[PDB]
Amino acid sequence: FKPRNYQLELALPAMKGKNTIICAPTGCGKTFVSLLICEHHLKKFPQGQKGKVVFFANQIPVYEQQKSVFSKYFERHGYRVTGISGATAENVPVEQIVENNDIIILTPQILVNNLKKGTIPSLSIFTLMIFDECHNTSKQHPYNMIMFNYLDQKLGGSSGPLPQVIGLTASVGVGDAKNTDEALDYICKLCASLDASVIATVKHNLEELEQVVYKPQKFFRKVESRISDKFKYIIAQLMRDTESLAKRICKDLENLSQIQNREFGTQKYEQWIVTVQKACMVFQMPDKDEESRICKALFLYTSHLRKYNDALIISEHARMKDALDYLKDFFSNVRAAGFDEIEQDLTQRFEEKLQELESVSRDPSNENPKLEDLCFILQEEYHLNPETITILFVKTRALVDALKNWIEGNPKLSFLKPGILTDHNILIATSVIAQCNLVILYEYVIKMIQTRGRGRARGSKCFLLTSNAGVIEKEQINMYKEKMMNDSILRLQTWDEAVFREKILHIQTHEKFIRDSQEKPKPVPDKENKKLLCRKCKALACYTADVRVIEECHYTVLGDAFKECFVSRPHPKPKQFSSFEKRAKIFCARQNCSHDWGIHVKYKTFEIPVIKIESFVVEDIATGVQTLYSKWKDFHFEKIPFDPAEM
Amino acid sequence: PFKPRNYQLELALPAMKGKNTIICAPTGCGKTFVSLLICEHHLKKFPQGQKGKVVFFANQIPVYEQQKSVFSKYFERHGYRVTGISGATAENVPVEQIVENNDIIILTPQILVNNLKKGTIPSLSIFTLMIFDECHNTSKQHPYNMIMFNYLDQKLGGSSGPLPQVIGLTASVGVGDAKNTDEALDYICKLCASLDASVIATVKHNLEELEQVVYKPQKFFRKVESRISDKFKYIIAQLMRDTESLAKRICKDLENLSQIQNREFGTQKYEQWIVTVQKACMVFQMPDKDEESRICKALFLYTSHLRKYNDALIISEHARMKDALDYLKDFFSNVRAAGFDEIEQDLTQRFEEKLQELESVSRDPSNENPKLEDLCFILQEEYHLNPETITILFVKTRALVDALKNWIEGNPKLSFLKPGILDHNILIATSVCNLVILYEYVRGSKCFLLTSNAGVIEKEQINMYKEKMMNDSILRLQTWDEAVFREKILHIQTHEKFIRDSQEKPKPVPDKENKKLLCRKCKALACYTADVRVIEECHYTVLGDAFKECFVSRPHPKPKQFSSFEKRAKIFCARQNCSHDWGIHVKYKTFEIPVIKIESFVVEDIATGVQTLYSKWKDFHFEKIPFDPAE
Amino acid sequence: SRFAQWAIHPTFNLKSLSCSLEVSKDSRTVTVSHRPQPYRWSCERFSTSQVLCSQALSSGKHYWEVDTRNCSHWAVGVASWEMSRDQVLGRTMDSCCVEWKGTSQLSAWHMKETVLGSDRPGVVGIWLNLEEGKLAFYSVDNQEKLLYECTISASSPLYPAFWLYGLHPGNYLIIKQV
Amino acid sequence: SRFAQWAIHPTFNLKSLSCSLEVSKDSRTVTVSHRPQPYRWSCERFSTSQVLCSQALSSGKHYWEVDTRNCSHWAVGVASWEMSRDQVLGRTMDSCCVEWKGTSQLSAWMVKETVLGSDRPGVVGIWLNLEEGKLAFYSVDNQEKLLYECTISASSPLYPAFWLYGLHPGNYLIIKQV
RNA sequence: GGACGUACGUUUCGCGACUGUAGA
RNA sequence: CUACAGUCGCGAAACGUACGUCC
Ligand SMILES: [Zn+2]
Ligand SMILES: [Zn+2]
Repeated sequence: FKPRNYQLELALPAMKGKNTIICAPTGCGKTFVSLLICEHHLKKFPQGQKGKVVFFANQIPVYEQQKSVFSKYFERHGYRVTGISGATAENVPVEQIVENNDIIILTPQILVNNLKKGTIPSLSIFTLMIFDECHNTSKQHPYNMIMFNYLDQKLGGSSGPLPQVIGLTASVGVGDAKNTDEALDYICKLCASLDASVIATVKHNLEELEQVVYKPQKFFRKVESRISDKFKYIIAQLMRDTESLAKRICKDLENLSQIQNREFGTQKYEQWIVTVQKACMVFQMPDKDEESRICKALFLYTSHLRKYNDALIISEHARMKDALDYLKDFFSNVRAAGFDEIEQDLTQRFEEKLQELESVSRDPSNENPKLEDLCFILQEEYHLNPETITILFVKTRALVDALKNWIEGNPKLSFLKPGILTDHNILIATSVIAQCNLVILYEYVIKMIQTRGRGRARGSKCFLLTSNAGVIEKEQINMYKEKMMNDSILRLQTWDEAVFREKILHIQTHEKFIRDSQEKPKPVPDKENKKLLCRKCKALACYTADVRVIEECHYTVLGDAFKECFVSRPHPKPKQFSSFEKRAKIFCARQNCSHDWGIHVKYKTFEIPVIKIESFVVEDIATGVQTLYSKWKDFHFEKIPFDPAEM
Repeated sequence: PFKPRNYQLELALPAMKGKNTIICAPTGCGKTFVSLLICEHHLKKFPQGQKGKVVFFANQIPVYEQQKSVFSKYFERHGYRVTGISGATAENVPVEQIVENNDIIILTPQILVNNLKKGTIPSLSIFTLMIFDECHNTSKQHPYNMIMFNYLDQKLGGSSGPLPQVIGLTASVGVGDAKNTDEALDYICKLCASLDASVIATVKHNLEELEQVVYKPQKFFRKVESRISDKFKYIIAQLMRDTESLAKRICKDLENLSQIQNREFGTQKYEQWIVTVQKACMVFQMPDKDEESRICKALFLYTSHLRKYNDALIISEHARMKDALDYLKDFFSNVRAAGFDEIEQDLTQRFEEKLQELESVSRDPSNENPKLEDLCFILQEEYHLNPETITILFVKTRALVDALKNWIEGNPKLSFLKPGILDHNILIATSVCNLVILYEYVRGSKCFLLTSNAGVIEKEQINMYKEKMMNDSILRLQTWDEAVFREKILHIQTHEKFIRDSQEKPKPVPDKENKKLLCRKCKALACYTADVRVIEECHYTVLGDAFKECFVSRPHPKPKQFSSFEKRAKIFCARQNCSHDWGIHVKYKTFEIPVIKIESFVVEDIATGVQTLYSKWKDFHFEKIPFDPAE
Repeated sequence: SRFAQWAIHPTFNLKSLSCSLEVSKDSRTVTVSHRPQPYRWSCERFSTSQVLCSQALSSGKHYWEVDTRNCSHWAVGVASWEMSRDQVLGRTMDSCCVEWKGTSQLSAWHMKETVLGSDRPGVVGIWLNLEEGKLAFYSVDNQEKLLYECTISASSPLYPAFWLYGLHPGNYLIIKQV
Repeated sequence: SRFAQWAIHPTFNLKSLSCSLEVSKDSRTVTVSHRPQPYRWSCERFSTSQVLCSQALSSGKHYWEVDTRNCSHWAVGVASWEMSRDQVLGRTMDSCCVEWKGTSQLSAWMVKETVLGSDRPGVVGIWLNLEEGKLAFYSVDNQEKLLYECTISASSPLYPAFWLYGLHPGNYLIIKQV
């Protein structure tokens, strides 16, 4: 509640009316500094000038926490705090909410949306912009879009009442740099894109820094992998079988993708499979129905080989039971939707091998040595002190539930209890609170931001498990990279304000020049009506003469027979994004197709099928060439904006 | 001569058995003594009726001459017919006589590739011992690998008679392109398979006896940061912004022409961008032909001046500023004496506006490159200890060697040095003694390494780690069994024979058409493809008389001669301000014809009208008509 | 070697040791691994940082001394053959032992944490008497101070199980003279 | 502290040391850095690895003592303020010194190169008697072995001036009490 | 649906400089 | 002059995968 020099020396240069990239590690202290500079800006106001500041936060929980704290404090001092979330984007006139408040906490995506609209034409309507976590102002961010507007309004030669752009972040980040010279160029570029004449950093309160920082130590763990693998042999036999039997209509598949000799159970094998998938997508037999039948059968073939590769990798990382259950769940999934003779042969073949899988996967000698030594070092930890709640970080969300079930039913380590949040002894989250001193990253190569309150550290362990030298090399380099980014800020601290001013004047003039050169408009749209076909059916479903565009991001189909050429099935997680409410997903309606075409939205009163280009092949009508645009932004055609007046 | 020690027998011994080694002897003429021992022991052991035949490949002409001299001077006593062949010998006493009439041949390997290509020598069965020097260069398409392609294609498959014992003679087997130890083992297996080799014997026992020959100097890294008062870069950025604005005003489509997103002044990326812009604006098609003259000439001139400014910036970031200023001033005197032009007068005026303030900025002790001050600190402080040391300072380009020699000759503090480029104190040499100072390059001697761009330090420390990886993988491979190792390299050789023996169809299709070539910056219509001639598959010339007006020459003061011609003078474009470097003027053997090269030209198609930018006549297709002397 | 010497020098069993250990042919000296050797999967592998002897005990007469230096954290105590594999020593009702803890305390786990001061022995001599249940740890040079006595009325032999912090490569334990 | 004790211990002039040496905040101990540290460049910098003191000398009485331990190759002597700044110490007519050269000699420079024997001092003691124009390097414990004698009757200050080999991070010299 | 950011890995493509070779 | 050759340095495009985040 009371500010120290640990937090007042931060506001000491900021109170002059300048812009800074102050980096504090505390969360409550960062919020205290933002409240401090907001209070200093509000209290300095003469009559004629009142508060019109804006506070940018990125994610929704930080936004709601800041709305709670800023409406809690600045209610007594005669100021009106309002905020904008997803649920506030509709049914209100936005400009009155800009004007009739002082401390608006809106998320930057909706400000970029309203810069597209026309509301707030110049940013003089605000006098302050307070950015949170401004190290994400790297390139093409909405933060960087706002800074593009402010920089071309200040530097452009149309100089008027420009606002201040004081920013705040937690740690600068190295980004895409390997060398300390590029670390300096990165940090100075981050000052340049934010109009930062100064970097404020803690120098005289290093003791108050060292009390609350929570900096624990490295704990890499080093392990050799298995020799006696049977599931790899049986699944390799099934993959030999399925790939060999698949080739009866397609011989040139090895000639059709340029990938070299693939290995069973690697990432490059999945690259091989998806490349031969995109290869066999483009077969163009003039039958157009045997084309459909043949392409559907080989679609079944390559999808099954892909899922078998996923089972291989899951066994390579996690327990054999996890791969077994995942393939069983996949066959239960394919058991629900449709059935074909290719599929019936593959299901009866899987049921043939399934009993041997369930036999050999239940041998306790087939435990993974990575898992064995992981259990070993964990029982070492629980022999050191049995009162440590453990939290883990794995590479992927798939091995989260795998290690949940590794806990669920473990007699050797029965003092762990599941707590998934992606009164809990164990929790596994995948990617980035600090009151439990145990984090275990298993097969995983800015570090983890585990500091929110004004707590303490008192020790921790951070167990990382290694099975290849890649994490060893890259993470020892990365510990040296933490050392040289500390060296990077210690090199930046040895300058003058004027030479930094002309340096950022060079860089800002350069970036203004390049941004003003890069002004390519949209190219000539294709007015040629092309057709679309399903990827797994090769069924003509729609054209480009019946596809609308809502807000230059979304693409709908006006076909009403197209409305009965899919099937609608309600969403497992219905929600909104800026115009809508999701109601359902839609699958392709054929004999046994069940391809995921898109999403079904509720806009005002309709139920509109927003489709995706990812489940589509774009075919010519004049010649008939079936090309494959993967993102909607690269399918250049005559885009027709949306018409609600029709229906 | 010298004397045989113990390790120089230990290295030689695995080849004395009669198996194809790869010797990993370190430098210090131990390898050229070991080759002597192995050649002596091999030739001395044959029975009567037959006799041996050695061939020692060397790669560089001085290394060839040195090994020819020592293999004559060591085996003249025994009565061995030493010889040698290179590119410098004359066409007489042919190779069929020489390899039949000698005992120890020293080739440079392109000669044997030539003879095996044109079928004059049958195959390698006439030889009995091929000694490859610097065998760790056996790679993608190197001449050692071409001879190895022929030797493996004889061995595998249609098995012929006796084949020669390959012996390598590297000094480090080069684990490059590898990251982890398995890939380093893959590299040494790939190389040792590609030489038909089985034993990679190094010294193991008398290692302490070795180190009186080789010596590893201890290193120091001295990273120094850049400048801050970069007024030179500011003024040059001003000039570049101005001329780039002029070029953008006369083009209005410039940022469509290359996909390079972010281009700053004074790197290598800007030079890639300006080259791509030049190659885009050199091809144009718009049916206003005298508009094309102004457009192409203006774009070539602006791009050429921008490229010169970019090179001036690159030179100024690694030397003193006065070197870049002298470079620009020599360039501007070379462009002002060339022609008269509105654009050239505009650029000369815009430079010589800023000229006097630029040279006032350059002639300054404060605006000094701190890298050169750190070098002067090192050279001062080291030579104050041992004033007899000599220094082999390495630099990157050539212009930096000339600039640093000018800098050492022109300094107050550095009076006691006597430089010499490549009796002398230091040697300012790029890519050939107690001080081996590296200037940004990737008893009791030291090896410093100055840099500004961090990452040079990282590449040198990664290279030291790679040497340790090389030693570890050599030691791991030295413990295998020979039979499984022979089978492993037999599978690698078979896989490589299958890959190489499968994709050799770059079949050309002759575009039997007629095209007209244009000048590269003025777009004058030069000649026709129907009137060019291929003389001896090397040179190309225009047998026309209407062409004889379209170029005006310039007399080259000394004459010259080829192997079969006599070059007289250069020739140039006869237009108003083009003066382009087309080619040279030569005589065949009787009369005079102009000979041109495809680098400074475009190929304008007659029918379609499109123009393309070629660089090799091997790349460009047409009716290559052999020249007839009767015309 | 001046009071009552009663037992023989113990010797580690070659089938109830850990997965990690590479105990020498001298068979009174164990040294830890730098990466463990994966052995054959059996139900008699203890799967801990443990190793057991094979000397079946006697009527009442036992005393043995082992070198406990050059180890960060060790654990010496007695255990029966039919003890559960996944359970570590110090977690059962069949154990009396000595524990030089991680927090610089000489504790023990017995039937319960019996903490002493911060005394670290270098060599420990365990004295076992099965006639009346008298047990003594005559460790080193502290006027043969046992400092605690435990009483075990068991029905099985009580083989010394040797535990150590199994994550320090280079650690070694020795059995030496009584 | 047994012969005629006359003079004071000096302090390095921080306007005159070059960019490499980084004399600590106690300000009587000269030490080399790991990498240079860019300070405000003046004309009075050295661009060498040298250092000057601050105190102008006297009529007939000066002496100080310097510890030449912890150094590869060092040189200690005197110099006048009007010294050519880019020039090495001891190679003008403005200086006498003693230098520990590359071939391990106690050489001394009145520019005149005289090699001495292979005795490496730990401690160097400079005695000045400008009343008679005398300068002598009694090292330590040698029953006052003079190790050189040079004559300079200058009209300038003769500050204690030091050179040390500035490429060995960890090289440092100490002034200590008489 | 789409936007953005980060990381891993693969397959090519041109550019500039340095070094050397054979034919003519 | 043709013409291969090996190394270095900086790049640009077409990708798959993994995580998160918002609108
Ligand atoms: Zn369909
Ligand atoms: Zn021309």
